Amino acid sequence: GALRYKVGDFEVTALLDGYLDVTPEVVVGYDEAEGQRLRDKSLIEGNALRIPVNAYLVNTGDRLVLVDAGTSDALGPTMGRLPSALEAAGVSADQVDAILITHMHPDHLFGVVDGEGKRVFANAELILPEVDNAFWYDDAAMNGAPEQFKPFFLGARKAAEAYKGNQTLISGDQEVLPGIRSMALPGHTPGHTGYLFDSNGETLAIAGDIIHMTAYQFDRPDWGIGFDIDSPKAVETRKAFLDQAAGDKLFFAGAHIPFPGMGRVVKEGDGYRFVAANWPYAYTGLEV
Amino acid sequence: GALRYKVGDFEVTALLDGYLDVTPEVVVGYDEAEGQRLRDKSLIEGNALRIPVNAYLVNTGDRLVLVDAGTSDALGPTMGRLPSALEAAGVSADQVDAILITHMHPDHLFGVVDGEGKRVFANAELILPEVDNAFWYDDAAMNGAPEQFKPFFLGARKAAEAYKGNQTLISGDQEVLPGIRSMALPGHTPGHTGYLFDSNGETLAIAGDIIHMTAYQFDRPDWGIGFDIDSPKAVETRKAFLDQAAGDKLFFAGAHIPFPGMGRVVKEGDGYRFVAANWPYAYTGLEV
Ligand SMILES: [Zn+2]
Ligand SMILES: [Zn+2]
Ligand SMILES: [Zn+2]
Ligand SMILES: [Zn+2]
Repeated sequence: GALRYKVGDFEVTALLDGYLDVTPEVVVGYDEAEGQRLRDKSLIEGNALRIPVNAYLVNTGDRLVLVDAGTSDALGPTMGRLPSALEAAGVSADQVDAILITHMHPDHLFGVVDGEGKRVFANAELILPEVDNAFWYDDAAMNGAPEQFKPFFLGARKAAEAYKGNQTLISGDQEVLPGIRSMALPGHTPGHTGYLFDSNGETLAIAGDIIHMTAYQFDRPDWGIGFDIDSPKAVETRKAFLDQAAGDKLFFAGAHIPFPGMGRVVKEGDGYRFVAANWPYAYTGLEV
Repeated sequence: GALRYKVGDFEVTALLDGYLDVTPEVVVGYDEAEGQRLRDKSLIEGNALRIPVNAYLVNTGDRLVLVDAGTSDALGPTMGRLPSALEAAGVSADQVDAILITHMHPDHLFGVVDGEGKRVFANAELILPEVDNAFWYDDAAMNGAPEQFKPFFLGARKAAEAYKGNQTLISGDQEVLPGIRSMALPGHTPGHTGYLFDSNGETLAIAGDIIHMTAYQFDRPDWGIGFDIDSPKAVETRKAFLDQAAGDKLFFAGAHIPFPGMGRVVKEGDGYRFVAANWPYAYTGLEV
């Protein structure tokens, strides 16, 4: 679960932290006739979709930066593969210089701490969108939260705090590191943020949880998922993101797009068709 | 360039030998207005398509069988990756017991011998389709071939002769090993052959060069490629194959389908749409 691409002078390695299965009862706006038509289009039997959890290592030439860090053990044994995906890519955890968090959900942030609350990445700066940090640290929010979801707030704080004195809070429109700009993508969480990478005239947008179920939400970008804090907002941000991406032919990556999670969209009627990136033939089998 | 799937009790590993680039002049039946439409559909700029060269390792339980063997060094440094893909899959060349050849073209057969013309797979039986063997050994066919193509005949013969005494010729509808049957797929070469894997009510058809350019030939299965020895017969075989594959939702693999080259088709009009296999998340990620 490690695949390496070139973006100008940057190397981007897709990393598979694992997978989870979701059924229609988490889908906002779901209808069964339409759900079945969409599953039949992808030759999917039954109503479970298997969704990857992806993170991306970017070697900018002078820093090694992770976008998201998977789950650790928080959601069971089907996740937390990120540390061994890193080994596959020839990288140890102690070489990571910075971790850019799209949002502070379990499957993006919890992989930054181990079982003891020890840092997985000893030498990394933890970079958090400050709008998301504020939410997860708000008690009004945490106490108004369905009891089964309170562990998310608590777990998010514990993960962030293992990086006390090595955190940078960022806004949704700022240069973060050379050739990395944040991009506000609010809705899924309040401070959900994508990261735009640019090197030598080439671009990759790492767009976090802009989409969860690619079997449904390219065709029906109006469908949400119950884990969206603000589902109508998330819908507006996805439609805006995909409209832009389609018109610019922007290469993007998504945490829950079938691994490696990278490609482009064509606009089609009132939805989109994803065109997956080709396998990196030359990079792996020539260039280096 | 090694990905592992399960078909019943068989483990099937896709192996990437490398890639090559093709432009419209090799396409039989090509039309520029349609070519550009199909390239726009896949967001391809320019008119070059990069196609993989795939081979497949099948562990049957007690035996390691390759379907095809890549190119070696015979078409330049963009191919010949197979020995290193095998290494990445934790297998060395001396462990391979049998090589089932779909057809004796360079990108399938010549990977069985190194630059000095000695066996790459010291312990393997070379299994050749009898009908294709007959064609490549035909002096009349070799002598009536364009000058640039005569070395394909001579190189086929040398690669086969490296395995003299450890060769088995097979017919186009026979059992090769338990759960593995040959199936004639004539046209691309006279004895071009696919292999059908059947284990515990799961099937995989490894269909060789049934298709070359997936950006065109699923939409336009009536288009051929100049390397088809009889392009009309190749078209007929391809249409019959894809027609059956679509009606039974057969999982199949192709040597030139974007790596890992495995998936299914749905019929749309008198063309087809390819649905690529999911990444093998569970098999390679939930381990004992
Ligand atoms: Zn999320
Ligand atoms: Zn997520
Ligand atoms: Zn061929
Ligand atoms: Zn071929």
